[PDB]
Amino acid sequence: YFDLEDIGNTTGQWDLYGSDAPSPYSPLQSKFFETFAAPFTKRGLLLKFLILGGGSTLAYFSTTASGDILPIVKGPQLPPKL
Amino acid sequence: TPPELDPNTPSPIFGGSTGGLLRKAQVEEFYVITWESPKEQIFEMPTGGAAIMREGPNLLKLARKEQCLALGTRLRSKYKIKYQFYRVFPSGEVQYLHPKDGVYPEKVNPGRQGVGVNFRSIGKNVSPIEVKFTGKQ
Amino acid sequence: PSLFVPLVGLLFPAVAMASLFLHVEK
Amino acid sequence: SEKPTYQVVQPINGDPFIGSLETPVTSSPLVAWYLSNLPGYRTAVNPLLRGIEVGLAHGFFLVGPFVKAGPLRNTEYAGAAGSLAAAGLVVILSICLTIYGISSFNEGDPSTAPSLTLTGRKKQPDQLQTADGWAKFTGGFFFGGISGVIWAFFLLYVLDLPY
Amino acid sequence: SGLTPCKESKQFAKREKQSIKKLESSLKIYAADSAPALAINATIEKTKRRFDNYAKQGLLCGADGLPHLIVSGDQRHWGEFITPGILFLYIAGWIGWVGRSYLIAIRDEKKPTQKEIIIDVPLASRLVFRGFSWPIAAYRELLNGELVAKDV
Amino acid sequence: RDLKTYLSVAPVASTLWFAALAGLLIEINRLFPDALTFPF
Amino acid sequence: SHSVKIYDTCIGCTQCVRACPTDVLEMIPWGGCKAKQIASAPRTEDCVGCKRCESACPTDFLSVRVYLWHETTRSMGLAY
Amino acid sequence: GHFSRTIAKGPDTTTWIWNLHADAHDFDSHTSDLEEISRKVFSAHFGQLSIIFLWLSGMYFHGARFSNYEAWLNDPTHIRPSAQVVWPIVGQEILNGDVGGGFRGIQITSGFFQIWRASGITSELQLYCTAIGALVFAGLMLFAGWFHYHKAAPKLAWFQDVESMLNHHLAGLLGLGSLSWARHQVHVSLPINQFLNAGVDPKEIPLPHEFILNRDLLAQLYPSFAEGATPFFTLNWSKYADFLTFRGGLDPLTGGLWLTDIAHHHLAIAILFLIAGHMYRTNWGIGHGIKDILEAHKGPFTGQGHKGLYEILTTSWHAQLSINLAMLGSLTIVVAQHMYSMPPYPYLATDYATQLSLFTHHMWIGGFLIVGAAAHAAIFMVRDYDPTTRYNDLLDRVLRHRDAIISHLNWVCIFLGFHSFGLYIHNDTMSALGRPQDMFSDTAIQLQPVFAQWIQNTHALAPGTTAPGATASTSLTWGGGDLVAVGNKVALLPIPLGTADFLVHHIHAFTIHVTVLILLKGVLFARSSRLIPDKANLGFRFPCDGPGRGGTCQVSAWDHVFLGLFWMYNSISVVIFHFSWKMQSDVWGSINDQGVVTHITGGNFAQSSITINGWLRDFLWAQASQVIQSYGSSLSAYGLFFLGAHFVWAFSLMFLFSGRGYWQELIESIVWAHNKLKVAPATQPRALSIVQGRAVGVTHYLLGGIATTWAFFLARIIAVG
Ligand code: CLA
Ligand code: CLA
Ligand code: CLA
Ligand SMILES: CCCCCCCCCCCCCCCC(=O)OC[C@H](COP(=O)(O)OC[C@@H](O)CO)OC(=O)CCCCCCCCCCCCCCC
Ligand SMILES: CC1=C(/C=C/C(C)=C/C=C/C(C)=C\C=C\C=C(C)\C=C\C=C(C)\C=C\C2=C(C)CCCC2(C)C)C(C)(C)CCC1
Ligand code: SF4
Ligand code: SF4
Ligand code: SF4
Repeated sequence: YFDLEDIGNTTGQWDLYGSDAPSPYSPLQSKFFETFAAPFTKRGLLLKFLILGGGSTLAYFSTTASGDILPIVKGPQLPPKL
Repeated sequence: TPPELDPNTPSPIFGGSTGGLLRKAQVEEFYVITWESPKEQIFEMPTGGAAIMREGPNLLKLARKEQCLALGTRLRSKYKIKYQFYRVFPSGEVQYLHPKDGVYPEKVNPGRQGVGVNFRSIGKNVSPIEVKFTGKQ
Repeated sequence: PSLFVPLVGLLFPAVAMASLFLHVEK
Repeated sequence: SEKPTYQVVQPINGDPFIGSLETPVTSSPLVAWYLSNLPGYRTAVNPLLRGIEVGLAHGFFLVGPFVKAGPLRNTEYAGAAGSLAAAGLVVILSICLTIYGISSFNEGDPSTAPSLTLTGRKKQPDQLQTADGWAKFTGGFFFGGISGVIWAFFLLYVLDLPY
Repeated sequence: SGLTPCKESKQFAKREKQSIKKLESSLKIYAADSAPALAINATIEKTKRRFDNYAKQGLLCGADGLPHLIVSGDQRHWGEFITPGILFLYIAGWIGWVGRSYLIAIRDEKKPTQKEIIIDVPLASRLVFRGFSWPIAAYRELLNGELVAKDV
Repeated sequence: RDLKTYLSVAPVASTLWFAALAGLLIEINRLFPDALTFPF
Repeated sequence: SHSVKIYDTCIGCTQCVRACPTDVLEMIPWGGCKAKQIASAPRTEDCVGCKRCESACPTDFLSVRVYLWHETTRSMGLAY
Repeated sequence: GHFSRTIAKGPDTTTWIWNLHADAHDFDSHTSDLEEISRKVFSAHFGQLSIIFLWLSGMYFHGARFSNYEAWLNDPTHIRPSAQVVWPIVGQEILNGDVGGGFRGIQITSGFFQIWRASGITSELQLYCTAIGALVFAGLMLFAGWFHYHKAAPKLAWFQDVESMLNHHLAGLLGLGSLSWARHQVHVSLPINQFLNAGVDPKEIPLPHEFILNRDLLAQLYPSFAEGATPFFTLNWSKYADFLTFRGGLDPLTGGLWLTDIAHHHLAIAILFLIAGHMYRTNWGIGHGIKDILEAHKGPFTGQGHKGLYEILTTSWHAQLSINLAMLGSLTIVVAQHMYSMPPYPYLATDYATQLSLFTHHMWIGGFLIVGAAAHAAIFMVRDYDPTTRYNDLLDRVLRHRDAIISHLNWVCIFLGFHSFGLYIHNDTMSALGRPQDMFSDTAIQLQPVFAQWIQNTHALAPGTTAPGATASTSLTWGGGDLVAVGNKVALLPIPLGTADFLVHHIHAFTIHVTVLILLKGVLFARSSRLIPDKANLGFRFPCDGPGRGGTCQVSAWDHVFLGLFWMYNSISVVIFHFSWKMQSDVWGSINDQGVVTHITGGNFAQSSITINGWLRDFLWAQASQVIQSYGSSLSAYGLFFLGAHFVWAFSLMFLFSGRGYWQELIESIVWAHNKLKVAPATQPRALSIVQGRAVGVTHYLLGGIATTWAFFLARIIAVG
């Protein structure tokens, strides 16, 4: 009934489902976020920061009192033939 | 032969399905098929079930090409109906395939060109050979 | 000492899997 | 198309040859209104602002499960520091986001998103996609996630409700 | 052959006694004169008999107390393999020769497959006994026991 | 009456043959059970 | 895409064409056999490689041979 | 192919022989004449009934001449039920074992002994007659099929009158059948068994017919029978309540349901099926047009609905067969779970060997039939689905959003699979690393099935409150503090539900959902798919459509039944395992003088069935010791069949992991060796077809697998129970 070689888009599911909403905005509080979230918006630079943020994992394990790394002590079993 | 071309035609009655086009059509290709019915009949429709054929030009859009032929080969049987389908593309364009020659591929026609015909006969193929090609040229 | 290295043996998969992903989709 | 249809399952946007159908779940004013709103949707708005909303919400949500079902459920020492764990996840989750953003280039033929609403208005573009847009969004998520994480810990690291 | 014959065996002899005691344990709950009674006692005599026979015929019996067969070809123990083996090949050939003789007779004329699923031809004219002398197929070999179509 | 014979000449033949073979073998084993050798 | 070839040992029974669901083959005027036709493979781009054509060939061994080569969406038979 | 002329034609390859049997019962492929088909299957049912009738005759006959049923009757507690005896040939007689009663035979698990005691049967004389009566019936049934195919075959119009058939079957067969049996109970079963429970001895019991003739003997007990006029015609009915009651629970002396209840049950069931029998329209006016009523239901969601169904279910057998198979199988399953929880036979629950094998047998039969529903449902789509002539609309839409249903069901299985099997892999890992606090256990982080525990709680407090007439509970698994102990064995006991019980139920949720997925996907996509738009033209049983499209192997609906067949095995196989361990661990056992109960495995289910290693050790490795140590004993055959099944099973993997292309090429070399020696068969040897190799594969897999547990279970409970 409605196929138009002119517009190939409506013909296909090209249309954004009504879930799209191109409406206004949100409060001015954004002016704050835009200021402090800027260094993480660069990409690639952020890729690196997070990977080198893996330096946290090293720091957290080099220093860790309560993970089972001690026997605590025992007298070991010989044991099948010593 | 001159391709007839398709402009606008009504679609057959159906009501919807989940086997229709999806994204591929938007960005790569989709295939449409046209056939004329002398009666508002009922046909199976691949990728779904039960659709009324309609009487008139009848235009349907599908994907994979094969879906169109399956319908077309069922359309030629059961009902004595002629049909044709094309590949739409995403930016207009008019590629018309099948019948093409205007006479069915199974029926011999006068000026087609062989394309990939080996007059050697099978079993007389060679063995490689590190050179380009496989020997079944 | 040996509590620093098996994690970099796990930072490495994170790094390797990320790099390879970029390589294969290119 | 209202309202003597006396039936539910209208073909998707009137097209019965596109796969999907119209159902209350698909298209109900309540659902539609709901779906239209939210950071993922809400095109024409800054991506960074949206990531923050999404990022902030998720980070906050992640703490609960990690803290409660963590290897130290169950411990003062791990009273909620496991939230750190929730945080780590958003560090990783920001990588996955960042690397995915490299599937969109800077040329960039901005936006792979549809260029039209339903109703085939034929107007406007989306912009979430594209290299610059997606990156802002991640950065927002990272920011939003780390924060949501800290705040949730905050309340818990005080709490009173429910102990 | 570290084995010492089933006669001077203490294990194989012990094994006989062990088996019959267990059988005897069972008849104690049925009361003689009853059915399950003989069946048990009939089983016991067969047990004694087979143990008795094995010692007669030789049979070396290992340390485990069970007879071990010797197939080296040793004349002392031909009955343990060669003589039954000769008997097998005889019947094995006989079957082979009769079966081959059948498919050959069928091939000329008729619908050959008809005879294969249905054989309302029994031994054909009289094909079975032809196997009594299969070994004379050695003389079929010097002529045309094999077809010359593929290789030699 | 030709018909019954043929009927008995299909794979059933196999059952009758194997039943006859089994009967022979079992009866042989009755007269000579626990046979680990051919001693004659 | 897939590589299909036709051989002069053909007898022009046209069954390979009728078997194809994507229309990869067609018949061609020729002087080699009594039918004076021969199969042709012009549209290998639409070939999915299912070998339905081979299972219809009556020639002692196939006159039409499908050699599965490089994969494409069309060859992969994808509708998405 | 006897059935078809071209098919019969001639044999050129061995494939002809395999085809001949494969399509022997495929009646709708031999003719397009619906009447001819219907006539064929109707006669076939007679031939079936004859076989099962003959089957029954042998069960009664063997019970008479080759069983110690009489011996078992006087001492049911420690006499082992045994039918069939083995001839003393090539060492066979060892299978004849001590079963008590001075008799040598194989212990049985069919449960006929418990059935016969309930029926009030006392002598081999009575069993002898019933065997003959069954044979007489078998002669009839066989004759009846010959008469209705060669002499007087019904019209198609006859079979199509479904209304008349419905009315009868759920009234003439069900109603009067229940009523007729209800009479035998209170006149024969109840009186005689009442004596048997008083330790009177069978030969000292009067003959059943003496109870019927003179009321005197039957009236001294159950004195409601005393009145000749009977209070029935007075319609007070309160007086009758002595021979029938709503007591429920379990008799503490016989361990079965009160026959005092089953008689009342059938009395109700009978007329309930007699009333419901008077529903559909026939000839004398009063009744329903099922065609009419079906049409009435329609909906905003369904649009036209059910319209046209009556046409479909009156012209397509496969449609009716699928529905029937789906529920007859489902019925067999609920039968298994009702006979274990509510033991209906005298000395049944006490006989652990019979109960395990009864529950397990019904689970497989029920499981198989349901899988068969998938097949014929798919066969209907390929062969009988025609929208032009018989549109439904219900069927439509379903086909319309079929990519939706499967995609969702796909997700649920992944959710279930993770949230079932994953928990076990969690526990297996936390226990191995030495941290049981971490595991999903009753001692650690517990996941209590509070919903199931709540339903059981209300069933306990049901008698008196929401069930005044009920003196006791429905089943003692819902009892609370009750305990029945027949002999030194425990008949039944309240069954607890813990975290270990939460996991296993979620595994059954899983296995059933996946089995549904595979089967349902094959039915919907039986005709068309994005991959294969014309699959319906390839048929229902075809191997593939070539290596094209990346590979289209097992796209047929047949192959979906093939894949779902293994999964139905995987499914039940773990239900029966759940049953076996739970009953042995927390129910079955011996009760002492003080009242202390010791179970067979000693309550190790709760903390050891939460681990995979726990099933592999505390269940398999432990409970196998019986089967693998059964050599030299009466259970020798089970040990062999245990090994024999393991073989036919690994033998299936040969067919399943390979293809026929290899085998055909191998045969070529073997045919050459034959041609050299004039021994080449005119019927050329061919490999199995692609589809047959799958059929051969799954059969042996199921056989070897099923058979292997059979020997597992039957060796276990007999040596222990
Ligand atoms: C009384 C003797 C008798 C005779 C001489 C015939 C003769 C015939 N019948 Mg009839 N039939 C009979 C009894 C008889 N029938 C009975 C008692 C029934 C009711 C079940 C039928 C139901 C019947 C049907 C539905 C059909 C025939 C047909 C035929 C014709 C073809 C034979 C055939 O089907 O192929 C094969 C011959 C066989 C003997 C097949 C074996 C089937 C038997 C019943 C197997 C027994 C079950 C077995 C024990 C299962 C366990 C196996 C276990 C060991 C593994 C032939 C004229 C067919 C026809 O008319 O052609 C179009 C046909 O459609 N018969
Ligand atoms: C309500 C009962 C019922 C009825 C009346 C039918 C009827 C039919 N079925 Mg169905 N089926 C059923 C239940 C039923 N089925 C169930 C429960 C399943 C799931 C397992 C199936 C799965 C199924 C498939 C896949 C197919 C059918 C097919 C058919 C049709 C013909 C096939 C044939 O002739 O059999 C042929 C009989 C054989 C080939 C014998 C095979 C050997 C058996 C399986 C071995 C059994 C082992 C034994 C029990 C134990 C070992 C013994 C041994 C060691 C001696 C016929 C209409 C076929 C069809 O195309 O429909 C038209 C078809 O392909 N059925
Ligand atoms: C336990 C499972 C099992 C068994 C028994 C076999 C057996 C065999 N394989 Mg196989 N295979 C298997 C699994 C198995 N395979 C698996 C999982 C794979 C990977 C996919 C393969 C891959 C494979 C390949 C590639 C090949 C084989 C071949 C063979 C044959 C080798 C010949 C031989 O040594 O002895 C002869 C036969 C046997 C030892 C077993 C026969 C079974 C019994 C003994 C027959 C007696 C029947 C008895 C009377 C029962 C009657 C039943 C009743 C209902 C009638 C043999 C038949 C080769 C072959 O075909 O060589 C010719 C070969 O090419 N196999
Ligand atoms: C948290 C605990 C509370 C429980 C609520 C959530 C658990 C139950 C799941 C909600 C399902 C909603 C059912 C609506 C009741 C319902 O089914 O409505 C039936 C509705 C009625 O249609 P009509 O009014 O037209 O029906 C009449 C005519 O159509 C037929 O003649 O039909 C449809 O919904 C069509 C679409 C199918 C809907 C598919 C959803 C299927 C859910 C799958 C889950 C099955 C669970 C079974 C478990 C035993
Ligand atoms: C002495 C002895 C020994 C040894 C042995 C040996 C070592 C040998 C050998 C051997 C050999 C190394 C042989 C060979 C060969 C060959 C050939 C080359 C063949 C052939 C054949 C044929 C040709 C056959 C045919 C037929 C017949 C005649 C019958 C039937 C079948 C048919 C028909 C199949 C031991 C010491 C062990 C033991 C003791 C004794
Ligand atoms: S393989 Fe399939 S698509 Fe290719 S030529 Fe053959 S039938 Fe056509
Ligand atoms: S199947 Fe073979 S002979 Fe027939 S048309 Fe095709 S290529 Fe020619
Ligand atoms: S191996 Fe068999 S199933 Fe797989 S593509 Fe080839 S023919 Fe089809």
